[PDB]
Amino acid sequence: IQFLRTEDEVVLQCIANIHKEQRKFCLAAEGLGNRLCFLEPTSEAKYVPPDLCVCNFVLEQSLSVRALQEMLANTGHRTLLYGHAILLRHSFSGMYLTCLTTSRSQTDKLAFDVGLRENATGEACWWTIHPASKQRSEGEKVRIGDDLILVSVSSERYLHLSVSNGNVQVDASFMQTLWNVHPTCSGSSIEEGYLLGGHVVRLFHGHDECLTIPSTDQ
Amino acid sequence: VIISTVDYLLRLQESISDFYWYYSGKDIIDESGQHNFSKALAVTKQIF
Amino acid sequence: ELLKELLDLLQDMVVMLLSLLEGNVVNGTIGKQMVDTLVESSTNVEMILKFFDMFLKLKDLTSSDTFKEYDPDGKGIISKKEFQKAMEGQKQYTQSEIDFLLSCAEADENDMFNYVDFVDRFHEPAKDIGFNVAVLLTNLSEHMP
Amino acid sequence: AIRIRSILRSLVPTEDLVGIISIPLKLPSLNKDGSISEPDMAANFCPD
Amino acid sequence: SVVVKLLIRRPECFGPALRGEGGNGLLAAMQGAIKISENPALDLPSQG
Repeated sequence: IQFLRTEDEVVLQCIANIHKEQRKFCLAAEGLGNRLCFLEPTSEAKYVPPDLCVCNFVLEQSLSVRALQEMLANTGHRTLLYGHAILLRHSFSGMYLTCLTTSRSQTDKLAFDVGLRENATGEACWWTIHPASKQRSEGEKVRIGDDLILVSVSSERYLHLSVSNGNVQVDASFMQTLWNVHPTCSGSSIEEGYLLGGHVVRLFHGHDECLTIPSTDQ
Repeated sequence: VIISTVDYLLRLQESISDFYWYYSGKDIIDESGQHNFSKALAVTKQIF
Repeated sequence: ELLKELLDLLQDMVVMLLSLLEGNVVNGTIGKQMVDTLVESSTNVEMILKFFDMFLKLKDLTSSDTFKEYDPDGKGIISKKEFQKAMEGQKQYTQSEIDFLLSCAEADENDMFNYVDFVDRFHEPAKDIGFNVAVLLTNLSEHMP
Repeated sequence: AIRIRSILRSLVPTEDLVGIISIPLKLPSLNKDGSISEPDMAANFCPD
Repeated sequence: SVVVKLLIRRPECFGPALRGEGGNGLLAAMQGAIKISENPALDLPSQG
């Protein structure tokens, strides 16, 4: 289909104009050792392979704002609508995308860090989707290839790309930035036993031999 | 005109869903909520 | 009154959905889209159907001989404990359904209510609207075989 | 309320408020000739 | 809540100090305003 539903594996892509050339980046993070988010470049994929293992997120829930408030006060597949609050789960680590209260941006004093957190508790992990222009409106279904605006529920801050002397970072700021949501795997298909992209496999030669290298130590 | 009627119906449905989610966690509904609910249901009946 | 207005609005919506299926062919597009819509909201459809099914079983389970033995006087006023024991004895309701039925019944300090008014209040709208729901489901079933 | 107070705390740190409160004022003095030297209150940092 | 939401959606209402990514700060703004008040060339128009 042409609409985003829940339990769908997507990537979040943005465009930065650096040195009069547009460069595309994807939102990525690691699980262990470093919970902060970074941007993985994907424009020069022909020369350097992108690492899209850490760029995948799963759309868990797509609740309404009033429904989110009721769920937080109390405590299958549905199409994402503009004005709804979604929950993003990191596909590799199993953590959730969270607007962190800590900050490290020297340029922007009002910006916050964005990272991964183990549990989805409170408003810090929910993000509201808003249209980028007048062509869309709230209550309309989110289409594949649209430019979205993600606003933190807890801090009321846009997910924003910061450019500083060629350095590219991502933070929760008061300036907006458009994001493209490219689906990598639709959640409707649940067939197993067939080779999908991004799978980790062993290539057995016959029944006992397999493809290996002598040592991990470089 | 048919699509315009559908558009107003969709806006009214979103408003009624918001009102229900306001009243979802409460045991009773007061007189103002019942009055506004009755008005909204009358308008929805006319649109249907 | 609010429940009556909500049920009238539900009947109006089902009448509109039946008017959409007017002159629909076998394996037509509007039938496919209506089946997709009803599948997409199948939990709420099941809730509405369970509501109708409970309040349609309530009429036949309050006219049987066992319930007549539960109220030998025939005045039409029974207590909540006798109604609970009667609906447990018919072996048709589950515990959640009988708890919901006891919650929907308004008692007093004597813990007694007129079950005739209760059944007449909750059964006639069910019989009026569930027929249109059944007509819609039969139409979709026969035109999407 | 917690969200609004968190936004207001993120806007203004305590160090800025304490620094502004700690700013010294210019106040009228008595001259050696016995005159009063009042600074201009419409052009200076004020207690208000 | 409405006013705070409207103010943070348009941060240029906060002035050059609290704009972010270039804003010096509230205390720095107040000290700069004191320096402006000390200099007659900046505080007032040129004579004539």
